[PDB]
Amino acid sequence: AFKEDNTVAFKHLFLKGYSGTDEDDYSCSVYTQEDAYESIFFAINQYHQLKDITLGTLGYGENEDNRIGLKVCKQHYKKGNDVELDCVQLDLQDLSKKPPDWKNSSFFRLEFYRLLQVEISFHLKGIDLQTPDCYVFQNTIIFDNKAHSGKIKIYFDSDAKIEECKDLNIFGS
Amino acid sequence: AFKEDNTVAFKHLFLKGYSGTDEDDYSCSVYTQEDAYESIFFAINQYHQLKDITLGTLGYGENEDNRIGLKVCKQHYKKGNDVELDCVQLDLQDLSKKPPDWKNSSFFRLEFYRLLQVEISFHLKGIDLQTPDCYVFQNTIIFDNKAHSGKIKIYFDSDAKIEECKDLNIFGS
Amino acid sequence: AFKEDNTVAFKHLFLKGYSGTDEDDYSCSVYTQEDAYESIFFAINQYHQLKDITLGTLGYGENEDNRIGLKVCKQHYKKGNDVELDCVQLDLQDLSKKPPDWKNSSFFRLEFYRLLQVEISFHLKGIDLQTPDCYVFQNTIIFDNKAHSGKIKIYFDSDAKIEECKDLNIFGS
Amino acid sequence: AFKEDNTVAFKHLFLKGYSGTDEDDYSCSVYTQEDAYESIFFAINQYHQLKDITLGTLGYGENEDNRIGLKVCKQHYKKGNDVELDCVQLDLQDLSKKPPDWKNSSFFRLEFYRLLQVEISFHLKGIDLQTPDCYVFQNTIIFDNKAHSGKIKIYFDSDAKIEECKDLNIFGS
Ligand SMILES: [Cl-]
Ligand SMILES: [Cl-]
Ligand SMILES: [Cl-]
Ligand SMILES: [Cl-]
Ligand SMILES: [Cl-]
Ligand SMILES: [Cl-]
Ligand SMILES: [Cl-]
Ligand SMILES: [Cl-]
Ligand SMILES: [K+]
Ligand SMILES: [K+]
Ligand SMILES: [K+]
Ligand SMILES: [K+]
Repeated sequence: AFKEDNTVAFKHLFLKGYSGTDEDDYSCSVYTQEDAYESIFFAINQYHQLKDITLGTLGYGENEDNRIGLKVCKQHYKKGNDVELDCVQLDLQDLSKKPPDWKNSSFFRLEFYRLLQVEISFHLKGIDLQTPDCYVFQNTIIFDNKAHSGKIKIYFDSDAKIEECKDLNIFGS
Repeated sequence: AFKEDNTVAFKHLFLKGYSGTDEDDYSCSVYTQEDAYESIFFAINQYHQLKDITLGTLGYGENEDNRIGLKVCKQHYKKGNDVELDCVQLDLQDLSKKPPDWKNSSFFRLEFYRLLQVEISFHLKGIDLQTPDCYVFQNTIIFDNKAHSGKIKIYFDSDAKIEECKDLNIFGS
Repeated sequence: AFKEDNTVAFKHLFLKGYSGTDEDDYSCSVYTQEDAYESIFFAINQYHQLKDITLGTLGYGENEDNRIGLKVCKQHYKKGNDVELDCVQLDLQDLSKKPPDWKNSSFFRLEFYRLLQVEISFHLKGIDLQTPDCYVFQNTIIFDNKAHSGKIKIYFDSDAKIEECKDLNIFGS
Repeated sequence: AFKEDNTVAFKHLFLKGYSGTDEDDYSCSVYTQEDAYESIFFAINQYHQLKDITLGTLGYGENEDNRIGLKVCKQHYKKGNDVELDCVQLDLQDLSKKPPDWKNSSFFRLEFYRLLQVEISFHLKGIDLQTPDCYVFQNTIIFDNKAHSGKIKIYFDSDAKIEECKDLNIFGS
């Protein structure tokens, strides 16, 4: 229950306007450019402020490539059927910067008519105090526009694995 | 899936307060004069600002009669059982005018006690990038007051046909 | 369908926050003194402004006793098991008065701990243009506190009968 | 029906944003620190202002230990698997104080990463006028964080027993 129950809470934390029930194979969806932007930026802002939000026993974790914070990738048709992959890494200092210069980068000027998808990925670490067992949560938020139907499908994927209790930082401690 | 999935997105784009599920044979309904006005004007305003809203690969299309923009028709009992049909054509320049003089025309001074229906019709063009196939969407928004029961039923009808890829303008490109 | 469909519209017009589906044997309910007041005053205000709200082919009708406007009755335990019935008649001039002095009467200083129920009753007249047949709607809004359980159950009752087409006044004509 | 129907009304009165239907074995839930605080403080504030809210025939009652008002208890892991229980008693004078100094106590500086649960308990007295029978309601609001899953489950428990009609004070009388 610990890993599965944390996944539900992550959907409520990171998916803007999540109703509490998945729409279909995806958690929720958007139909406008404004709502797509607001959902992407909400997920990033909730990650940035996670210590003042979460009710769990969690902390930030390093990614698979040792980069810290969020990896934001996007796929879009090249200007001229070829698909181009672009990624940006937003660490904790990037997200805490004032002005938050990362929001004005060219990466976030999305061209929805040729955008296939946006993916946000990050790791969280959690401790199961009720049993202690430490988990690494590999989280991915996918903004799927591959159908190009006017609807973006939003998925929250979380793979959790038991790991050694090494990372000390738990939010609120 | 492309034409059918675009129809769902059109309901979210053009029907004010659409819950995401059709009420019955119609998509949604209104019970007040204020809500009837707000739903009609919302559909027109969403069409006017479509390039900054849609997540799809769409553009405006010409109507069957070569008129551009929206055709708004209304049916009402004549002043004196005979039904009178009145139509107005709102092109892109009409909708972009400041002040938007079209909103103050006598056509939009509705008399609900004798109004049978209001119909908004327009064409959109779309490209199925996932497969390319070009579609013409013949859209009709019907505000049905024929029951005169205090409830206006709102339908969104879309007939989509495959056509030659001739029109160049796709929103955001 | 005409009389039954008008009843649905009346629930949307006169019952504050009506969800569109009846809760149980009653249409909706309230759990606070503020919400009870707001629902009662909303029903009265919607009646007062009915000509600028309804989408139907309706007009005001005289009551069974020839009094015009709304009859508001309340039942409460006497100060000292005996039930006392008090009524007020709010005609169209009472509801249009500025200040609306009727709202400050002692009748509307409700004592919820001993209040059994509040009843609002009025007649509306309607014409079935689709077929013409004229209907008299005998409407009653009941705020039922007889259980004294902390929940007021709100019912909308409408009995409609075919009558001669004599009354001329239809809202918006 | 009297005791059971009052329980439904208590859920609407004391549980912030209660939808009217229990989520599962609990009435509702929260996923953020802000929402946890807002739900706890709402329950206390609704108790404090109960005379201007309830539609029932109720009054405040003494607790099992003769203390008046609310007992708020919390369970949390000690700083250094041992569980510590801390309680505060908020009487009617504490809740009516300006500034309400009770809100700034160290007790209400919650540490969610080690918080097991928060419990609010109080008694209400009610009279069944429809039949008179007097009831004592032993109410408990539990904010359950024992899973440490990121979700706090909120329960409303009410045990009601018939007692002698001795307490005079009924709200609004
Ligand atoms: Cl935008
Ligand atoms: Cl892009
Ligand atoms: Cl209006
Ligand atoms: Cl008209
Ligand atoms: Cl009040
Ligand atoms: Cl009263
Ligand atoms: Cl907070
Ligand atoms: Cl604590
Ligand atoms: K998984
Ligand atoms: K069709
Ligand atoms: K009836
Ligand atoms: K019980």
